[PDB]
Amino acid sequence: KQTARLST
Amino acid sequence: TKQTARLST
Amino acid sequence: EKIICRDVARGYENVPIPCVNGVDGEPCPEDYKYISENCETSTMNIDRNITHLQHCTCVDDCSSSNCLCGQLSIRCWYDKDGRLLQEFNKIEPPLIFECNQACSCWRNCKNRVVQSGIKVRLQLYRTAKMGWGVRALQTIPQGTFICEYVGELISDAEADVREDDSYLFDLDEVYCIDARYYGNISRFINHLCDPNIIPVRVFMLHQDLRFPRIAFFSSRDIRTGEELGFDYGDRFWDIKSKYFTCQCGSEKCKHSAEAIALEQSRL
Amino acid sequence: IRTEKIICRDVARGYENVPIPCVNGVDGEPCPEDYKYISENCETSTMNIDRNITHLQHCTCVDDCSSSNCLCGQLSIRCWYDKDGRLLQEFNKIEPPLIFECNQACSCWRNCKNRVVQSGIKVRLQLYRTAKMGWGVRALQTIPQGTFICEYVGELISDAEADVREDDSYLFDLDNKDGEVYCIDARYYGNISRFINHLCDPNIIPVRVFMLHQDLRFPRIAFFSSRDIRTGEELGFDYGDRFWDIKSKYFTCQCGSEKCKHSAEAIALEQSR
Ligand SMILES: C[S@@+](CC[C@H](N)C(=O)[O-])C[C@H]1O[C@@H](n2cnc3c(N)ncnc32)[C@H](O)[C@@H]1O
Ligand SMILES: C[S@@+](CC[C@H](N)C(=O)[O-])C[C@H]1O[C@@H](n2cnc3c(N)ncnc32)[C@H](O)[C@@H]1O
Ligand SMILES: [Zn+2]
Ligand SMILES: [Zn+2]
Ligand SMILES: [Zn+2]
Ligand SMILES: [Zn+2]
Ligand SMILES: [Zn+2]
Ligand SMILES: [Zn+2]
Ligand SMILES: [Zn+2]
Ligand SMILES: [Zn+2]
Repeated sequence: KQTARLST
Repeated sequence: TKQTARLST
Repeated sequence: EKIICRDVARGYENVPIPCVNGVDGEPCPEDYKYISENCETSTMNIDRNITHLQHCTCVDDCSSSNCLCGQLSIRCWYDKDGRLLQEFNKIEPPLIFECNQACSCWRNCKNRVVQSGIKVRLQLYRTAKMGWGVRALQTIPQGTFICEYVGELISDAEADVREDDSYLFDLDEVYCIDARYYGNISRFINHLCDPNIIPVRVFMLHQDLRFPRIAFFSSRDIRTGEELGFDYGDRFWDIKSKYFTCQCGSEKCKHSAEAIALEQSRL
Repeated sequence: IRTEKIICRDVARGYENVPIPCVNGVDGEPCPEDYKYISENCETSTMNIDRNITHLQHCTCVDDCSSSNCLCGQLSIRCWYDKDGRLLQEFNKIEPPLIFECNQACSCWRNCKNRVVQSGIKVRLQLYRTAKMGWGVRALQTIPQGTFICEYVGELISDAEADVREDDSYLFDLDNKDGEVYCIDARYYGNISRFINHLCDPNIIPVRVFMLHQDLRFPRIAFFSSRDIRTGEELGFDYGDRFWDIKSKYFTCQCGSEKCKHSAEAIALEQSR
């Protein structure tokens, strides 16, 4: 993706 | 008027 | 004679609401689902966009006349104790806009009465002539918030085909609350031709004008044990009087079999 | 010696069950105010979350929902909360299951055993100024393993909207798959969780939970302690590689653990091979 994502 | 009874403010 | 349910709300309200019956053999009513907030059974898309909320910038307790949210009803109608002002219009109440999650103020500001829920002690009880009713178990000063008329949100078109029309409350293309299958303690409040509460339209977490929430406030001081009741209005009795007449027993009764018969002799 | 100052009595402005104060004993930074504190997720466009009460799976318990017959417990194989509201020691902390709490369609009471997240924050937390990681959140008490801490609350947005957000420091993906997936952005609107730092040695874990609705697009993200937490300890979770793969070009991990995977030193070593 183009942006950083927190995720499980 | 309407077919059913309605309470109102 | 017997306390038969400790809490008809099954812990969903701030306080328990007991049921008693000292009149007859009728068991605790359970042909409905108790809900403490309105429910949906179709696609309604209540406008919950936080950017569509009008909101205040108060850094106090929202007790000043500069509060935007009070101004949306000319002024805030709540006194310092959370009760409607004496001058409140009880015949044609205004629409109340309480503070909300977009406002700068704290959750205990002075413009948050209905959203804070039930505080008075109420009881579901068996009446002599009007089925189940609701009464006060304490003294309740004038202007005090009692409870909200909670139920299923439906369209006018749906409300027109509902087979049981004893629990429909018009919001205002009007929408309606039907408390027949889903409702709270309010669905048990009877009509009185000498009423002691009044319904008021209120906005809290959303301001979708199709969906005011219906709040009851006392219209006078209420004594312990008194039955609560409001004037259902002629949108109710115009239809229902063909099927039953009022049993409230008041000398002011406008909807008894007698009053109706006396009027028919407008002749 | 700079003193520790209380700079907000409650960042939640009375919206949580408990106050959440802010202090700073490190620098002159005032209470953060470049966001809107909200205690429940918000929408800024139409999400059409399925709120039809008749769509809820619900239980027929006339119990406190502690039996193996609670349908809501069965939707996660079993109810994972003990009598005190804590995850069972056997909880899968690696790949957590989806938790279905009881709701307004269940026959049970509001205080049944399957309502932990919906009851809100009970532990005492503090927003405080860290040495190297901006603001962080710490415990003001001991917290046993398995305890609900707080929810990741913010603005619900689509995957496509998340992709063009200028600030990407507060985006939480609700689903790791392709297609019609959503994200919580806590940049503009958020709760205390927006201040929780990444730790390579984490002490809390996110868990997907369903309460008032069961629209699978929109799980709510609940943080539970993954071990016993000591008073004063900073709270932290593993943000994951979908964060650090993008962010590591802008900054590196300052968590300071021997297990750190994302420090400049770790990254250079891995580059080296
Ligand atoms: C909203 S419900 C109130 C609760 C109802 N008494 C019960 O036992 O469920 C409205 C219905 O209650 C009864 N009712 C309420 N007020 C009445 C009155 N003043 N006279 C006669 N019946 C009344 C009528 O059956 C009416 O259709
Ligand atoms: C969700 S925020 C946490 C609150 C943040 N510290 C603050 O002051 O607003 C995430 C951001 O905090 C900083 N951060 C969090 N964990 C970090 C870490 N382990 N090392 C370095 N910076 C970190 C980064 O700026 C990151 O983009
Ligand atoms: Zn205000
Ligand atoms: Zn206010
Ligand atoms: Zn306001
Ligand atoms: Zn009457
Ligand atoms: Zn159950
Ligand atoms: Zn259940
Ligand atoms: Zn339950
Ligand atoms: Zn690290």
